[PDB]
Amino acid sequence: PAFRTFVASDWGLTHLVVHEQTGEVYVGAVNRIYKLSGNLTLLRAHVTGPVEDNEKCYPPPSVQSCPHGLGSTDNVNKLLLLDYAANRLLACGSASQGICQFLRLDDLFKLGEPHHRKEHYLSSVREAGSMAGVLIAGPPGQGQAKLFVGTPIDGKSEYFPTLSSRRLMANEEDADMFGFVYQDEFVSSQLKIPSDTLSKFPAFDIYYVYSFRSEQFVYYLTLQLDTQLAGEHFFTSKIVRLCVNDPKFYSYVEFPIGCEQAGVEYRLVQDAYLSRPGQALAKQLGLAEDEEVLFTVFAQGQKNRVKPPKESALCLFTLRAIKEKIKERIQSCYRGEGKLSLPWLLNKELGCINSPLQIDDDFCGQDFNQPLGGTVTIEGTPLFVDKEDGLTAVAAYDYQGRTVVFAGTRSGRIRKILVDLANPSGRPALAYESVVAQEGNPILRDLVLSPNRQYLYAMTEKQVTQVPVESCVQYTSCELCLGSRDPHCGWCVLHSICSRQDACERAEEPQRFASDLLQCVQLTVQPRNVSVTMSQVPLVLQAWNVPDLSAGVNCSFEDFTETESILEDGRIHCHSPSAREVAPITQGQGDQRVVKLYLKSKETGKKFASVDFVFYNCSVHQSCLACVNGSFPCHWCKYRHVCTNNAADCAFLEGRVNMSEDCPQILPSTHIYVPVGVVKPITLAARNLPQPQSGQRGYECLFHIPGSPARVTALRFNSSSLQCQNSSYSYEGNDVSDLPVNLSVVWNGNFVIDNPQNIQAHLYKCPALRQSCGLCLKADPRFECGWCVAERRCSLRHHCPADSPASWMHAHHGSSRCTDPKILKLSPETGPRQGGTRLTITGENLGLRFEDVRLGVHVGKVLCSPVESEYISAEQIVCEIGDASTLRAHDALVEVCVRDCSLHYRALSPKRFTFVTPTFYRVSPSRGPLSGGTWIGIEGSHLNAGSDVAVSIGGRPCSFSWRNSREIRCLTPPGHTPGSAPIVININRAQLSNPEVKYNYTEDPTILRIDPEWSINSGGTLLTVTGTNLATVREPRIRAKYGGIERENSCMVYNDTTMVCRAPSIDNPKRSPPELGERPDEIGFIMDNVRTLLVLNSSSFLYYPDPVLEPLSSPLILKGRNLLPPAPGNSRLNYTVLIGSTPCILTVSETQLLCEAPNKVTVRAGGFEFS
Ligand SMILES: *[C@@H]1O[C@H](CO)[C@@H](O[C@@H]2O[C@H](CO)[C@@H](O[C@@H]3O[C@H](CO[C@H]4O[C@H](CO[C@H]5O[C@H](CO)[C@@H](O)[C@H](O)[C@@H]5O)[C@@H](O)[C@H](O[C@H]5O[C@H](CO)[C@@H](O)[C@H](O)[C@@H]5O)[C@@H]4O)[C@@H](O)[C@H](O[C@H]4O[C@H](CO)[C@@H](O)[C@H](O)[C@@H]4O)[C@@H]3O)[C@H](O)[C@H]2NC(C)=O)[C@H](O)[C@H]1NC(C)=O
Ligand SMILES: *[C@H]1O[C@H](CO)[C@@H](O[C@@H]2O[C@H](CO)[C@@H](O[C@@H]3O[C@H](CO[C@H]4O[C@H](CO[C@H]5O[C@H](CO)[C@@H](O)[C@H](O)[C@@H]5O)[C@@H](O)[C@H](O[C@H]5O[C@H](CO)[C@@H](O)[C@H](O)[C@@H]5O)[C@@H]4O)[C@@H](O)[C@H](O[C@H]4O[C@H](CO)[C@@H](O)[C@H](O)[C@@H]4O)[C@@H]3O)[C@H](O)[C@H]2NC(C)=O)[C@H](O)[C@H]1NC(C)=O
Ligand SMILES: *[C@@H]1O[C@H](CO)[C@@H](O[C@@H]2O[C@H](CO)[C@@H](O[C@@H]3O[C@H](CO[C@H]4O[C@H](CO)[C@@H](O)[C@H](O[C@H]5O[C@H](CO)[C@@H](O)[C@H](O)[C@@H]5O)[C@@H]4O)[C@@H](O)[C@H](O)[C@@H]3O)[C@H](O)[C@H]2NC(C)=O)[C@H](O)[C@H]1NC(C)=O
Ligand SMILES: *[C@@H]1O[C@H](CO)[C@@H](O[C@@H]2O[C@H](CO)[C@@H](O[C@@H]3O[C@H](CO[C@H]4O[C@H](CO)[C@@H](O)[C@H](O[C@H]5O[C@H](CO)[C@@H](O)[C@H](O)[C@@H]5O)[C@@H]4O)[C@@H](O)[C@H](O)[C@@H]3O)[C@H](O)[C@H]2NC(C)=O)[C@H](O)[C@H]1NC(C)=O
Ligand SMILES: *[C@@H]1O[C@H](CO)[C@@H](O[C@@H]2O[C@H](CO)[C@@H](O[C@@H]3O[C@H](CO)[C@@H](O)[C@H](O[C@H]4O[C@H](CO)[C@@H](O)[C@H](O)[C@@H]4O)[C@@H]3O)[C@H](O)[C@H]2NC(C)=O)[C@H](O)[C@H]1NC(C)=O
Ligand SMILES: *[C@@H]1O[C@H](CO)[C@@H](O[C@@H]2O[C@H](CO)[C@@H](O[C@@H]3O[C@H](CO)[C@@H](O)[C@H](O[C@H]4O[C@H](CO)[C@@H](O)[C@H](O)[C@@H]4O)[C@@H]3O)[C@H](O)[C@H]2NC(C)=O)[C@H](O)[C@H]1NC(C)=O
Ligand SMILES: *[C@@H]1O[C@H](CO)[C@@H](O[C@@H]2O[C@H](CO)[C@@H](O[C@@H]3O[C@H](CO)[C@@H](O)[C@H](O)[C@@H]3O)[C@H](O)[C@H]2NC(C)=O)[C@H](O)[C@H]1NC(C)=O
Ligand SMILES: *[C@@H]1O[C@H](CO)[C@@H](O[C@@H]2O[C@H](CO)[C@@H](O[C@@H]3O[C@H](CO)[C@@H](O)[C@H](O)[C@@H]3O)[C@H](O)[C@H]2NC(C)=O)[C@H](O)[C@H]1NC(C)=O
Ligand SMILES: *[C@@H]1O[C@H](CO)[C@@H](O)[C@H](O)[C@H]1NC(C)=O
Ligand SMILES: *[C@@H]1O[C@H](CO)[C@@H](O)[C@H](O)[C@H]1NC(C)=O
Repeated sequence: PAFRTFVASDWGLTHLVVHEQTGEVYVGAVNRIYKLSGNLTLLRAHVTGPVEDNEKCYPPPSVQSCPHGLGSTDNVNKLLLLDYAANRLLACGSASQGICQFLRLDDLFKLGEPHHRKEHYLSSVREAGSMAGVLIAGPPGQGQAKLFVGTPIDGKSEYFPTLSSRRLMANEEDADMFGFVYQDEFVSSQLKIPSDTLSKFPAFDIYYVYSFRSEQFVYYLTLQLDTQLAGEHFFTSKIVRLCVNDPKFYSYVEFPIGCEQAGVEYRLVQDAYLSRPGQALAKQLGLAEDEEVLFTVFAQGQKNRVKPPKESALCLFTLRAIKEKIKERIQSCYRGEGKLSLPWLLNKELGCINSPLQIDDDFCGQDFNQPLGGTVTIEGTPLFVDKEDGLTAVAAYDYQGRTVVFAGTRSGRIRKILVDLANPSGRPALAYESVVAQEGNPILRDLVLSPNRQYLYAMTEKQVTQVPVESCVQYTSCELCLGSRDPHCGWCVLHSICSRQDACERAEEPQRFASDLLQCVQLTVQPRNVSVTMSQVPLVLQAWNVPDLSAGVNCSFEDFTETESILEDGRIHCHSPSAREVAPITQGQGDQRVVKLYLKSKETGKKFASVDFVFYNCSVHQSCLACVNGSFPCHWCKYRHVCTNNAADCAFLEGRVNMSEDCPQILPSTHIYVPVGVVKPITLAARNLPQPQSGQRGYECLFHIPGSPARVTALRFNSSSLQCQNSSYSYEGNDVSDLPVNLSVVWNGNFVIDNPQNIQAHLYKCPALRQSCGLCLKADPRFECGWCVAERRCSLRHHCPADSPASWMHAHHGSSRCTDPKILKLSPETGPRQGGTRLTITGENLGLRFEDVRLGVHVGKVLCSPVESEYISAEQIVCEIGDASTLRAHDALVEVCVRDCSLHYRALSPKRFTFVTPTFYRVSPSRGPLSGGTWIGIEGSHLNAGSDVAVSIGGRPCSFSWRNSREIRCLTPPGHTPGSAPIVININRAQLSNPEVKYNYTEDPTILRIDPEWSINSGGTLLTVTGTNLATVREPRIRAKYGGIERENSCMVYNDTTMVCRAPSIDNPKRSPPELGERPDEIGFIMDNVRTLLVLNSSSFLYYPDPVLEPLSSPLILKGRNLLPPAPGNSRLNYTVLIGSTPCILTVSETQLLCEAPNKVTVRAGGFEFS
């Protein structure tokens, strides 16, 4: 669907209203007033606009000449009011001291526009919507039509009244128009701004936002100025009221109004809307039918009425409660208590006069205690609060009891709120949000429901938009329909659509319309699963929450088929489709097809209720396991080797598989070891192996070796054992010793028996991976592969000659010492004398158990204890060295004795392990910031010793980087308190100290001033920076974030207070700085871990754009644009014009360069060059 819309072709719009009979929509705008159809087609356009005029002029140029210069100005529609009684439209403008227009209702024919007298002028004010009011009428001949109207004044106190009661004559040409209801030389039916109050508070003014007639009164929601809150302007939002039948204007009342949400103040009205609550909200808010209610919108605080805050709150007032606050306040002043308290009106405070009276809601004011104010600000019940997108407008309405609220947003969005405080729920909940002018055109206060209350016309600055109160048809499913909750929506069961009660035919009948999710259609089928091979199966259907279907029903499995059904009890009986029909579906989807079986109602002819219905196909299973041990009833035929639903389709009786444990499958034995190039048989076990039948061949073993696949015929001995015949196997590579290979056991050529455990054959070669005795006896005892002394290589007994009865050696259980251990290399080459070092020895022909190498390892004399977990048998020993303090030697060779220190079974390291004692004497900054992050350079001797290193400053750990013989470099942690700190370095079990070498933590540096407060796009200019403790950071640098890019540049520290910095380049091909200048997203300095200096909140640093230069005894003159920027202070570019290498003395001007020449020319300024 699309939202019906009227676009504002040229100008902004201001007001909208709907005619209660026709549904015609009238639209006030700047310079225009439109009549529109219900669907927002243009019907008629009135020009009201651009008028030659001037605001300063009293009576406008028409009546008297004005000395002030006139110009073509825009006429803003300030107000718009439907006068149904006199078949017309009051269309009050501005820009003529506020003269009012009368347009005829059905064609916009100007009936009248009075502007001779002073009353025909309303206000100079050129602001839209700061005005409001109501039209009230009696029958012709009686007390005639009146207009109550508030407007701002702009300080023109003596020209215009802010609030007035004015006359509406039947003749638009009649001069009496907009004259006051009762005028006297003492009191007139108007209320003026006192001159004394404008002298005191310069630009006090009353802005009227909303207005409505209620019972017998007239209310206004207003904004005023600081008068007990010269200074600055802060506003107070108030309610005003009058009796309709009070020509004297004595009934005037004025209470401050707002509401609070968790200690946050909302005191600025943006809009309101008087309404009903309907049965729902009325009851639990405690009201009678015709009792009224006022929805409102407030912004946070009391700041900036011209441009309010995003923070906004929708509150609520019951009029009975405001009526009680006013009655309570009047029955209080008629007790003589306190003053009237109305700052702007009465400057000197007159007192409350006591008197005996029957104070009623019918009270219309009296002569003494006069116009009066309000002390107790009236608090409202909060409903919904937007924090990211400010509310702008509101409306509400009664729907079948439930109270729907409409809320415009600054974004151009409308919210559809059920108010549920009086309703069961925890608090009033948003139901739905909708889009009007998505780009961010705000919605305006004038937001009216249609007469039929089917739509809601939503006005923006630039477009009117017909938003339906209901569009439930976007909801596809009963479950989503009633899930949205926006109360207009119900599921019209038999039409399978989502819409309102009045739109669902026959909804009034039983179960035909669903309103709570529990009413949703629930369906079940008895035979949920039906086989492809079956046909016309009887199915029973149970359905609940469904109307009387005695109209008739069909079953449609999808848009493929449709079978007739008959009704009995609370059940529906229909048949499955034919095999001829079923397969057209299942073809392609294989294993199974889940299909949504619907019910098609005869009355509607639309599918409404559904179920998961399964069409299973046994035949497509191509193995016993899939067939039986699947999820379905399927039978496997051992002999035909096919899966099917029918027992009889099997070969014969004794070949039917119904149980998964009875399947043809290969069972595992202890691993199948196969040496390459050796004639071997491979016996297998299995279960229920078939006797090959008529015209059927015997068994084979197929080996899936990528290099060569071997086909070897086999013999089936019984239902439980196989054997491939004497053969040898190979693969071409010599790359991997142990290759596991997929084998498939076949019979009758292509029938592959099932392999559940996926049993493999391991093809092993005698080592192409092991040229060391220790490596062979290390590998599987299964391979049978062993080490053969004489050859100096390793192969089976098979492949090695027995010249001695013990010439071929195999690790019996691992009780096999391996001759000639050798050490290749060992890590840490150095270590501390104290020990604790983890020595990492890597050899080739070591022992095969740990408990033999344990006790074997020694470093010269020093006993070394080996580690279990970190020991990799006969390749690697990890060993922990003991205390070597007592050793005389400085360095010693490493020794391993395999089990016994026998003369052939000992290894000695090729180069020797060195003992030292590392020392340190200097640190290369000795100072650094408390936050830390300083690159420290500890100098000493033997610093690269051992395994682990840990540096601790104040007990807190340093982040390590790299190690050297002479240097340790690490990054400092944050210090607890500033000053001297101990440096503790521990290498393994050695903990070395020096109290003469300390580290001094320094108070965090500060940045005060950058001097020039600017630079160009490519940067590179000098910046004279000032602050504190700047010598405590060795390498500080400037940081700047422009757009999505972050960039850095260098600094040179001079004093503890002074620093020269080279400005960061922000060169971005996406954004260029404007001629005016631009602040970066972030600007700061990188100083170790002091992170508060990375981002500068107070900084006003600006970036200007990068010079334009024109090419080809008298002096040189070089012309061009952008030579000098509009920069603060003196600060300008240090230009240098050079010739081959010689610089000149030049005076720089804004368009020209005055170099001096004696007769290849290069101009330089920072990092800029041009020829
Ligand atoms: C439920 O699902 C089943 C199974 O998924 C399915 O039945 C299939 O129906 C379609 C028809 O649309 C068949 O597909 C066509 O096959 C045409 C030729 O079929 C020959 O080859 C068959 C395949 O042999 C394979 O499977 C066996 C066992 O697993 C395996 O050992 C082999 O190595 C091999 O991989 C073979 O089964 C078939 O023999 C059947 O028919 C005879 C006579 O009725 C019967 O006695 C046998 O018992 C057996 O059922 C036959 O020899 C072929 O023309 C065609 O291929 C063309 O089109 C495609 C697509 O456009 C191209 O890609 C291709 O290049 C060709 O141009 C097509 O593939 C399929 O064979 C059936 N499946 C089986 C197992 O028979 C049904 O949809 C469902 N059942 C019902 C009742 O609805
Ligand atoms: C640690 O060292 C740092 C830096 O190394 C040092 O900071 C400077 O200290 C020197 C003195 O040692 C000061 O220089 C003196 O300035 C006297 C006149 O000041 C005027 O001129 C200043 C320099 O102009 C240069 O820089 C500008 C801007 O970069 C540039 O446009 C020019 O082309 C020119 O190269 C100028 O900055 C200064 O403006 C300051 O004051 C204003 C207003 O109060 C303020 O708003 C600014 O923020 C700015 O600070 C002003 O216009 C000058 O008389 C004096 O010359 C005497 O001394 C020399 C050498 O000893 C003698 O030969 C000679 O006979 C004179 O007696 C000298 O040139 C300079 O002011 C300091 N800089 C700053 C930024 O304050 C710190 O003092 C040292 N810190 C500590 C703690 O010891
Ligand atoms: C395929 O569709 C079928 C629709 O028929 C689904 O079958 C139903 O499956 C559920 C469980 O998945 C069963 O519910 C259970 O009922 C148990 C009691 O079972 C007895 O009572 C059954 C009805 O009164 C009766 O059918 C059943 O007899 C069965 O077993 C006999 C012996 O093996 C056999 O000879 C008969 O032919 C028959 O199959 C028992 O006497 C109860 O203990 C459980 O707690 C559970 O509630 C339904 O009973 C099944 N319906 C039928 C008609 O058998 C099936 O789920 C679908 N398959 C898949 C994979 O989804
Ligand atoms: C570890 O580092 C800190 C910080 O860098 C070292 O303290 C600094 O020592 C240097 C020496 O180079 C001082 O500079 C000298 O200051 C002498 C006079 O000091 C007074 O005047 C200072 C500047 O006007 C003033 O800050 C300081 O007051 C400080 O101490 C007060 C009492 O403890 C304290 O309440 C204040 O807040 C303030 O921190 C002195 O009154 C002067 O004779 C020299 O001419 C030279 O300028 C710095 O002032 C010291 N800076 C700081 C921040 O304390 C400390 O010595 C280092 N530790 C070791 C063991 O070396
Ligand atoms: C101005 O606004 C009016 C309404 O404010 C509007 O005119 C209406 O149009 C609707 C359809 O948008 C019409 O309603 C129809 O009523 C007849 C019965 O007389 C039905 O047959 C119609 O049903 C059809 O449409 C259904 C929904 O699309 C289909 O499901 C169905 O199959 C039918 O095809 C439909 O309910 C109606 O005629 C008028 N309203 C009135 C009161 O006459 C119009 O959009 C706007 N016109 C202009 C000129 O701007
Ligand atoms: C509920 O179910 C009933 C029964 O299951 C079902 O009745 C079906 O009605 C249609 C008519 O709408 C029958 O189809 C006809 O059969 C003749 C042969 O006897 C065909 O020649 C016709 O097919 C032509 O028209 C089709 C549609 O335009 C074309 O697709 C086709 O090319 C032909 O030109 C004719 O339609 C059908 O036989 C029965 N079904 C069965 C199983 O007999 C009905 O749809 C449902 N009832 C209601 C009230 O909706
Ligand atoms: C099905 O047939 C299989 C294979 O033909 C039979 O497995 C065989 O079981 C016999 C025991 O009778 C094993 O014989 C043994 O051999 C060793 C020789 O090293 C000998 O020392 C023992 O005295 C014993 O005779 C034989 O290894 C094994 N066959 C193969 C090929 O490994 C099985 O008995 C039959 N199963 C049923 C249920 O009938
Ligand atoms: C040797 O056999 C193994 C195991 O049988 C093969 O590896 C894997 O084979 C399985 C089949 O069981 C594949 O699994 C598949 O996974 C998908 C997941 O989407 C599933 O939909 C299928 O039903 C199936 O189970 C798996 O892809 C495959 N592994 C790899 C990495 O491809 C292996 O292919 C055989 N070796 C050689 C050399 O052929
Ligand atoms: C077969 O079913 C068994 C028992 O339910 C289960 O343990 C196993 O996962 C299934 N195996 C296969 C291969 O489907
Ligand atoms: C081949 O297998 C047969 C039967 O298992 C056996 O008698 C013979 O020893 C095997 N021959 C060789 C060379 O391995």
